[PDB]
Amino acid sequence: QIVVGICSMAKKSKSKPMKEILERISLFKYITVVVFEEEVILNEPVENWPLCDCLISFHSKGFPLDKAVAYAKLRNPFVINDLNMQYLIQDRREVYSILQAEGILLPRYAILNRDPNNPKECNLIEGEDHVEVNGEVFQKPFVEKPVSAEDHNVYIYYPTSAGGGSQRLFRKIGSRSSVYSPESNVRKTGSYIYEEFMPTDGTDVKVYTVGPDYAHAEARKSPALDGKVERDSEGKEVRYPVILNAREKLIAWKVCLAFKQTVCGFDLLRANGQSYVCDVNGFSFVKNSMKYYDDCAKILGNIVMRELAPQFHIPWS
Ligand SMILES: O=C(N[C@@H]1[C@@H](OP(=O)(O)O)[C@H](OP(=O)(O)O)[C@H](OP(=O)(O)O)[C@H](OP(=O)(O)O)[C@H]1OP(=O)(O)O)C(F)(F)P(=O)(O)O
Ligand SMILES: Nc1ncnc2c1ncn2[C@@H]1O[C@H](COP(=O)(O)OP(=O)(O)NP(=O)(O)O)[C@@H](O)[C@H]1O
Ligand SMILES: [Mg+2]
Ligand SMILES: [Mg+2]
Ligand SMILES: [Mg+2]
Ligand SMILES: [Mg+2]
Repeated sequence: QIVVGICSMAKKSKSKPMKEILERISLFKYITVVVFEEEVILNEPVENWPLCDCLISFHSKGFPLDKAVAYAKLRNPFVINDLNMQYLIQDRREVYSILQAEGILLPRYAILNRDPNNPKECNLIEGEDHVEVNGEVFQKPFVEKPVSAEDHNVYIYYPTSAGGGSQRLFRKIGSRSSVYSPESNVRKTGSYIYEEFMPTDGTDVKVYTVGPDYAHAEARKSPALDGKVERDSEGKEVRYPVILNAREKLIAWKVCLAFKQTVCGFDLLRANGQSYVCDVNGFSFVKNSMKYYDDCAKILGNIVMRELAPQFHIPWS
C-alpha cells in the first residue's frame, strides 16, 4: 500500500471536512491513510512518528512546524503542501512580496516596521484623513493589517466625509466579525501593512484550490460592512455562489504553485472591474460541500497515484 500521512493539530485532523475527505481517499485501492495523533506530534521526537510515502501536513495555532520540517528531511516523503513556505505564509509582508513577484494584482500597500529595540521613532506621519508610510500617502478609507497573518485584528479607517472612526475586524465571536470604534488615530505600537481600501459589492470571494487546475469559490458578507454575521437555520455562515472568470482561474493557478500549497485558501476582492488578492491562508478545505469532498479526495488520490504508482509498480493510466 501507498501510505498517505496526515500531520496537523487534532482540531484540523478531526474536523468534519478532513474526516469526509480521508474516508473518500481511503476508497483508493492502493492507498492507506495514517492520521498522526496530536500527542505524538507534540510530545514524540520525529524519529518515532509513523512512516508515510506522501505527507499532507500544515501549520495552525500550536503546531510545531520545525518538527514537521525535520520529519520531511528525515523520511523524504512526497509533500503535497510545502512545509518551509508555511513559515512565509505566517508573515503578510512575505505573502505580498510573493504575490508581487507573480504579477498578481493586490492592493497598493506599504509596510510600517517598528523595531522595539530601535524605537528612536517610526516612519509614519498621520493627518485627520490620511497616513504617510515611508513617504507614501494613503487617503482614508485605508486598511491596517498586523504583519502577523495569524493576527486577525485588521482595522479600517473611515474618512471625515463618512463620519470618521474605524471598523475593528476580529476572528468571528458568535454573531459578529467586526465593530465600529469612534477612534480615528491609527495604532501606535506594532508593525502593520497599510493598504488602499478596494470597494466591493459588500462580499469577499473565498477561493479553495486542490492543485493548480481546480478552484472552488464562494462569497460571504464582508466583515468591513457592519460586522453582523449572517447564519442559516443550522447556524452556519451564509455563503453565496461564485464562478471564477478566466483571469481568476489563472490567479488560483499562480497562488497554488507560487506558495507550493496543493490545498490552498486565499481571498479575492472583486473591485473596479478586476480581482485583487488580499490574503493567502494556505491549507483550507471547503466546509459543507459534498461535491467538494468528492472532487478534493479524487484529485488528491490521483496526485498520489500519478506521483508514486511507478516506484510501487502499480498500473495507473
Ligand atoms: O470560525 C470558524 N472556523 C474558522 C476556523 O477556526 P477553528 O474553528 O479551526 O479555530 C479557522 O481556523 P484558524 O485560522 O482559527 O486556525 C479557519 O479554518 P481553516 O483551518 O479551515 O482555515 C477558518 O477558515 P479561513 O479563515 O478560510 O482560513 C474557519 O472559518 P470558516 O471559513 O468560517 O469556517 C467557525 F467557528 F468554525 P464557523 O463555525 O464560524 O465557520
Ligand atoms: N485592501 C482591502 N480593501 C478592502 N477590504 C479589505 C482589504 N483588505 C482586507 N479587507 C477586508 O478585510 C477582511 C479581512 O482581511 P484579511 O486580510 O482577509 O484578514 P485575515 O485576518 O487574514 N482573515 P482570514 O481570511 O480569516 O485569514 C477581508 O475579508 C476583506 O473583507
Ligand atoms: Mg484504500
Ligand atoms: Mg490557517
Ligand atoms: Mg482573509
Ligand atoms: Mg488570512
